[PDB]
Amino acid sequence: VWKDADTTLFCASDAKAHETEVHNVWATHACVPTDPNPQEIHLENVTENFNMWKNNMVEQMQEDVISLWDQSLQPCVKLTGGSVIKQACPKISFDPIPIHYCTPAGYVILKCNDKNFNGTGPCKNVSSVQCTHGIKPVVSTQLLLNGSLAEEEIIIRSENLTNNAKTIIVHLNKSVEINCTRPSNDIRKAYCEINGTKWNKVLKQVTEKLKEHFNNKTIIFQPPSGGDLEITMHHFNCRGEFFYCNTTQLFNNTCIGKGCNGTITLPCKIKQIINMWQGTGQAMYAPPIDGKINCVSNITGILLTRDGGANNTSNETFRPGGGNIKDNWRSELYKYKVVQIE
Amino acid sequence: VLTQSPGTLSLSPGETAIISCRTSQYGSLAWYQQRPGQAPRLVIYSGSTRAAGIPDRFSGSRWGPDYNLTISNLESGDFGVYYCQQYEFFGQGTKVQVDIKRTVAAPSVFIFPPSDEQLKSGTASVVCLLNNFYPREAKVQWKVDNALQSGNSQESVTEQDSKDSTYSLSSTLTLSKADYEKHKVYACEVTHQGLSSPVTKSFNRGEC
Amino acid sequence: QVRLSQSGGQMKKPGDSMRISCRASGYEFINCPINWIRLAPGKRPEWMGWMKPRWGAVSYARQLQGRVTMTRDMYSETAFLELRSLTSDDTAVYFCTRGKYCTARDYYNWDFEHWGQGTPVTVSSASTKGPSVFPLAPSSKSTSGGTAALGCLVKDYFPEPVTVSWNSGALTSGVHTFPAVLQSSGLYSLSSVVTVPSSSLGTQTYICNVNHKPSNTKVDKKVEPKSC
Ligand SMILES: *[C@@H]1O[C@H](CO)[C@@H](O)[C@H](O)[C@H]1NC(C)=O
Ligand SMILES: *[C@@H]1O[C@H](CO)[C@@H](O)[C@H](O)[C@H]1NC(C)=O
Ligand SMILES: *[C@@H]1O[C@H](CO)[C@@H](O)[C@H](O)[C@H]1NC(C)=O
Ligand SMILES: *[C@@H]1O[C@H](CO)[C@@H](O)[C@H](O)[C@H]1NC(C)=O
Ligand SMILES: *[C@@H]1O[C@H](CO)[C@@H](O)[C@H](O)[C@H]1NC(C)=O
Ligand SMILES: *[C@@H]1O[C@H](CO)[C@@H](O)[C@H](O)[C@H]1NC(C)=O
Ligand SMILES: *[C@@H]1O[C@H](CO)[C@@H](O)[C@H](O)[C@H]1NC(C)=O
Ligand SMILES: *[C@@H]1O[C@H](CO)[C@@H](O)[C@H](O)[C@H]1NC(C)=O
Ligand SMILES: *[C@@H]1O[C@H](CO)[C@@H](O)[C@H](O)[C@H]1NC(C)=O
Ligand SMILES: *[C@@H]1O[C@H](CO)[C@@H](O)[C@H](O)[C@H]1NC(C)=O
Repeated sequence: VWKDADTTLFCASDAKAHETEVHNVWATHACVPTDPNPQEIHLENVTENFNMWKNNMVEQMQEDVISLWDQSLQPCVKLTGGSVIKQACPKISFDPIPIHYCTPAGYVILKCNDKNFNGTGPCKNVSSVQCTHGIKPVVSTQLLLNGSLAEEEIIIRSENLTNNAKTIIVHLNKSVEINCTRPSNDIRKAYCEINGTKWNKVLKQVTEKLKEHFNNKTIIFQPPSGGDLEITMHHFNCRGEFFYCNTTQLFNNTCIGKGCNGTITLPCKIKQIINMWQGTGQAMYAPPIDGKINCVSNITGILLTRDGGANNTSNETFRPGGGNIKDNWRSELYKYKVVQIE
Repeated sequence: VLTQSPGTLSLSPGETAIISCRTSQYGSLAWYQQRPGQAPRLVIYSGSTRAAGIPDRFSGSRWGPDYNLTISNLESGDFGVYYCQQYEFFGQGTKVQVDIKRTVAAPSVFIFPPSDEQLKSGTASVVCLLNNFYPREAKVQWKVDNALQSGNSQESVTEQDSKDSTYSLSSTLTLSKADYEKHKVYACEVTHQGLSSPVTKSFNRGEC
Repeated sequence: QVRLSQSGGQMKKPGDSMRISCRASGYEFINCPINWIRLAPGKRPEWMGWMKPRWGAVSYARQLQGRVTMTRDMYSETAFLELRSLTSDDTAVYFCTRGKYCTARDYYNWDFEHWGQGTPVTVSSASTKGPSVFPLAPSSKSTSGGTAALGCLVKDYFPEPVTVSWNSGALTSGVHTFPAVLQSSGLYSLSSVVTVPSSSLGTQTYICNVNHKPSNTKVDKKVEPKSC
């Protein structure tokens, strides 16, 4: 017999000792090697409740990624709370590796394998594992990159859809590549390329799913209402550089209801002055590296907020969200929970 | 989506206020009190949970979609306007105001046709007066050629009289001159506890 | 102890913009959203939107989309509201609010335990318009055994208030001056009535004195029985 509980997990990875890359260096000292022959036990006649929005595994992963970033991406200048910290800021090797989280003795991770599981409630197919799958600690807003896909249908996730303050996670079942590039020879100017055909078909499927949760209302997409650039734009780090891309073209309502069939190119820019997601203030970095800077990623999820208000119209409006990086880990940790044996 | 009732409670200290709110969707419902000239205050949240500082005379209940705030043993500081809330949505409010008890008194009802001076303007106001009645609760309906009227009337009520503890009400039916000259019988119908039957006062346009 | 302090009240003309501030204290400012609620007399409270301090993420109420902007200053822990293209309907008392439950890890936005003290805002034209005063005449026959009702209708004035006396204040008994109502035209109107003995209708003169300070209007009107 077991019961839901929280404990201090440990980390596992395949970090290389010879690697100068940041995530590798961190995991070398913070994590243990992975198990070649993992052990998963499927539980019959066992039904368990899960809640991805109240999963303290998320809290611990958050602490780690913060620690990782603080000990790695040190700014030339750190502006926080009215004081200034001028450190050294050499360029780094930056490429997220998969991270497994595992339970100590006396504890074990229950895993939900319901193909249409939405994040909260009961689960029929429950298995017992020691570690999670390998999760890449990708920090981003608006789009979830390089994550896992939903097995069957597109899954809508929220702690409460009727609460306009709660973030919606859209979990895709087919990934769409986003190809971001800063060419060689304005150095800060960059761009992202997305296949308009694949994307708009996915986006259409997304609105169709959303209809199932919102009484067949008209589903309208809109740009973010306001906030800092990190959230009003698709913010992410590629090869150490901080990218800010404009996603207005990504959510074209015209294309989900001719001619947008082509290559979507998003205007991006590499900023050297950023707001730290760790939750401090501003950070200043060196200008981008020379040569072609390029990251091809899988768009595997979308972060949305839904418009509210004392209206009466039969259309629901959605806007790209994010900013709460804990949600990023929630999207990968949704099917896991820690339990203590007796 | 949130329907609060009644609009007004007229009660004496010591009595109990019963305020209801019907929601079209289940979820955490909260109740707020706004004292005159002061910021709203959280009284109840999650249906029945009392906020800190709120005495147990306040209690929230729920039957199906109907949530009720009951305030027992009304004190001076309890009067004001109350609101139910669910997420960003609020009820219309319930004004709980102090009422001084006296014997029932039927209203004296009067109707005033439009002035000839006003009829030169192009609009016609017909005024019905309900004088010196108790309790406050009263209904006034306008009838033009025996047709019930809706949306072309405004009421106004006095504060309870300091001396005789009665109320007085004024209802105004507003019509265009052309529209007014179309009909003959103008009547307002008053229902009130002091009346054994609804009382109608009326006049026929054109005749004195 | 959690506190929300708002900037002082102001008056505006239609078409203007407005900005108000809400300084927060007594808790970790980035952990919870700040909301803006406006209360107008005789209308439902209206949620305008929320703002999460961490990134300044905002959510505006549909019906205000385009007219409203919510910002924050992290250092001064102060939240800001801006509302553009003001009209009469924007006249209200504006509150900032924060939920009861707010930790570093979780919150519930909507149980508003914490309210700022409120910022009154009035939006109105500088224009004034004096009342039209129409008599509300008694009746036809003098019933020598009862009391009559008479008065005058004080219609289409702006802004508030008007006052009414009878016979230059000499007549007070039985007088009822009703609270004004706001008409669809955006102008105010009220009635003042008095009940008198029917026997005094052909003897006593009854004059309502209407005073409207904004339009600098004082008008006397004699209310007498119709002749037919
Ligand atoms: C649970 O597993 C059974 C056995 O394969 C499968 O038939 C069923 O579809 C699964 N349930 C869900 C919700 O995926
Ligand atoms: C997830 O499933 C649970 C259990 O059926 C349901 O109560 C909840 O509304 C669902 N949430 C979403 C976002 O579909
Ligand atoms: C992207 O998705 C493809 C298939 O959709 C997969 O083969 C590849 O490993 C993914 N890349 C990641 C997860 O970085
Ligand atoms: C993804 O899910 C949608 C329904 O949400 C479905 O129409 C589509 O076929 C799925 N695509 C897959 C499983 O590749
Ligand atoms: C990404 O786009 C660049 C041009 O912007 C192109 O040269 C490159 O081939 C693309 N990469 C992939 C993997 O498609
Ligand atoms: C976009 O993807 C489709 C496959 O879905 C492919 O046939 C098409 O060539 C792509 N467009 C471009 C411009 O590469
Ligand atoms: C994104 O680009 C569109 C393109 O016209 C522009 O109108 C919009 O202001 C941009 N948004 C941001 C946040 O820069
Ligand atoms: C959506 O697609 C249409 C047609 O290709 C285009 O005219 C419009 O500008 C697009 N909207 C954007 C890019 O925001
Ligand atoms: C996603 O993974 C690929 C390698 O699989 C990498 O090249 C790319 O930069 C990653 N994207 C981000 C945003 O880390
Ligand atoms: C959704 O919110 C209601 C109250 O607003 C709460 O009782 C319920 O448990 C919430 N649902 C989930 C799945 O968290």
